[PDB]
Amino acid sequence: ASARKKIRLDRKYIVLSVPWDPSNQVYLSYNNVSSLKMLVAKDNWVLSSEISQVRLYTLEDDKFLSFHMEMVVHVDAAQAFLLLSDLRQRPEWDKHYRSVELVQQVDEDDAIYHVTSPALGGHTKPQDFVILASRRKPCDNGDPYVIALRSVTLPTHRETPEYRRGETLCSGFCLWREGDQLTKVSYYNQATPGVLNYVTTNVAGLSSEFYTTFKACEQFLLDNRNDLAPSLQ
Amino acid sequence: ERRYREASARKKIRLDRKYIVSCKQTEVPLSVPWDPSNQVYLSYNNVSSLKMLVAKDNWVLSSEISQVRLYTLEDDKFLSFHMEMVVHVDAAQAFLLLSDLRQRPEWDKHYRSVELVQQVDEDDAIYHVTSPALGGHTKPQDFVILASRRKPCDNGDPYVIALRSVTLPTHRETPEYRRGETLCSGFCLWREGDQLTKVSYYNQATPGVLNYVTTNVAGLSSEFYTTFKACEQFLLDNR
Ligand SMILES: [Cl-]
Repeated sequence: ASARKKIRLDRKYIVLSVPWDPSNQVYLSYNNVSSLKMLVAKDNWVLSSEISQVRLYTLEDDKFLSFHMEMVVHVDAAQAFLLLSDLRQRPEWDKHYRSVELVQQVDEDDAIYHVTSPALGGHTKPQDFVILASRRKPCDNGDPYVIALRSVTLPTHRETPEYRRGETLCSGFCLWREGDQLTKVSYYNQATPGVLNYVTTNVAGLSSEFYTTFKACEQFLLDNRNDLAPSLQ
Repeated sequence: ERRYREASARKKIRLDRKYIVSCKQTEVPLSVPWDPSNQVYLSYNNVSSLKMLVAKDNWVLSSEISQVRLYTLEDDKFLSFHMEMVVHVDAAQAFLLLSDLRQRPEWDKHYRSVELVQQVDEDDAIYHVTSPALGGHTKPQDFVILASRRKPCDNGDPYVIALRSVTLPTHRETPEYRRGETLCSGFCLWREGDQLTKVSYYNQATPGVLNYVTTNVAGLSSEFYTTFKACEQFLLDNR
């Protein structure tokens, strides 16, 4: 199944950014967040695998092989929200984040980041991304905390030969409070063309780097479970 | 139209911040226990509450498209809204069609399914409704709703179809669905002539769907209008 499933997915899915403008920062931010929420609610998510109560789902759209991972972590959702919404700290737990640079603090809950990523799948250059991150605290009615990521273009931050400029359409974290010191943590990625080989390898079960990274995510949250620094920034 | 989109986006942020602390069951009777000994008053109160909501003086007209109107009331504990249009159907027939909650899934995508739980009397019934997951959720919602319908007492008065959440020992919350509550919703229908009816839908407080309400009210989405349009086409198809 594995090798064959991988090759089928590759054959199916082989071969996204929006211009940023200060005059539409509020709308772009809404759309960033709203897109992630809508992705969560799509009706055709299918469980691909489970390993140690951690679940990997896919959505095989006509355009995209979307995936998401879910786990339950013994950390407070508000704390998980501050820890995960600071993308500067993501290189610490996520190997796929080689570096992170804050381009533009847009407001309290929105920022543009320059992200670089190690090359994977034969490339002799790393990838880079210019990403709008938009975070929202929910109403206390059971809605999730949301940290939404989508690629944006800026006249000053176009691609240079140092990196393959990639794009991500709709990615990020949702966190649902499940109890005192219990959070359901999910990471979603709708479409990131430049890493499809890597996705299909993971989704088919030839690799478990997604599981490994999500384990390091949990450990990062637990290790920083009770840090005050996030809430005082 | 960038400017107008930016305004909408700002309005949603304002509203969301304003109601970020949801109204609780201790503060307002989002649901009430179903008590068959009190069935008469429970239905009376359901109708009277919707009549009072209608008569509130602080409704503000927030938008209009094709002479369909969306009003809002930014109350202190919750954000109430109501939609209003006039349809080329007899009020008496609209009354039968809109009181039949089991038919509501045919025109309202928010009603995924409806089960009649108890017919209390000719004009009052309790239903179990399921609703599709909105953005940010993976489980559908369910509700247990008392629907009480009344004809107009005098001329000028509306037909009233009042909905309010109730609880029952046979339909307690289950892990399969996120249980929602509605405080006071439903339809008022006024005769505007021969086969003209003013059709209004009201929703005082459904705290579980706040984000969806703010998106629509802010004008970033038009799903309220799309559903109300389908409502119209349902009524026209069923004359
Ligand atoms: Cl959910």
